[PDB]
Amino acid sequence: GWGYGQDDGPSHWHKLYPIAQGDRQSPINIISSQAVYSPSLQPLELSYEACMSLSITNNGHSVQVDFNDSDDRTVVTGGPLEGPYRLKQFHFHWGKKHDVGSEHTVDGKSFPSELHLVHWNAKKYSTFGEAASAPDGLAVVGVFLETGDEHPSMNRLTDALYMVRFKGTKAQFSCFNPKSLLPASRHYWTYPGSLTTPPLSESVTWIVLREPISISERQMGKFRSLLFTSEDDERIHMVNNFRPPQPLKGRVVKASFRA
Ligand SMILES: NS(=O)(=O)c1ccc(OP(=O)(O)c2ccccc2)cc1
Ligand SMILES: [Zn+2]
Repeated sequence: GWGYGQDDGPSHWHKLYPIAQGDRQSPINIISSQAVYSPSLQPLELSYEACMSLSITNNGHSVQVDFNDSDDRTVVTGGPLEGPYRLKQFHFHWGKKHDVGSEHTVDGKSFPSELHLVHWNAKKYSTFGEAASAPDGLAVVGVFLETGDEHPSMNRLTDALYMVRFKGTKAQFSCFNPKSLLPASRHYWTYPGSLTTPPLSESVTWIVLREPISISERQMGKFRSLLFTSEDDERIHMVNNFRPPQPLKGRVVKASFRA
């Protein structure tokens, strides 16, 4: 019952999921001058192995790469987190045109796309779904994408999109190391927030990396060639699959660096 169309888009989600109007909703506009430098935070480490990826799937709302999460070999730790969170999946949000598509914004600025690497507290909860209901359940690392030079590692993923263009299709996607989609800086902003798609549960520690990665226009275009629709429907391109900034409601944004 939800999507990114004119009738079922983010402005209407609250009609189905009242938490849409809650006190810790994501994404947000990060006002860099208002972020609080927090030097006691631990260094953020993304400890990712090369061959933990399973498949790539067009689920109707994004393209998502799922991971074997049955041990603690692909984890985020440090920064604001009290212990390791295992990577379950990553996916993207992007725009129709070149200058929108990210969910978080910085000082009002959007990026063409935003990557989400989605991690759960498996040491505490027995399932991703269970963790996704609890305030300390999830840790999502957000990476902005800008267009510029072609990203070599990205080719593997953008070349894979043809076969998952229609909603509900998937392909095997082995030995894709998500470390290859990270910037050379580990500086970040962190705040307590929510899933940015229903059920919009306020269960996420957001870690938005300060530095964007760059992919080419051709690469960005491959994402725009995905469809929201299945093989036998009128084609509707999967674009503008992002939720806009939500009210801060007096939450504190911390930063690992001085702006
Ligand atoms: N876009 S975001 O904030 O990174 C996000 C949103 C929803 C998520 O959960 P989800 O994959 O929709 C799910 C929920 C409950 C049970 C199974 C799966 C994960 C990340
Ligand atoms: Zn997301």
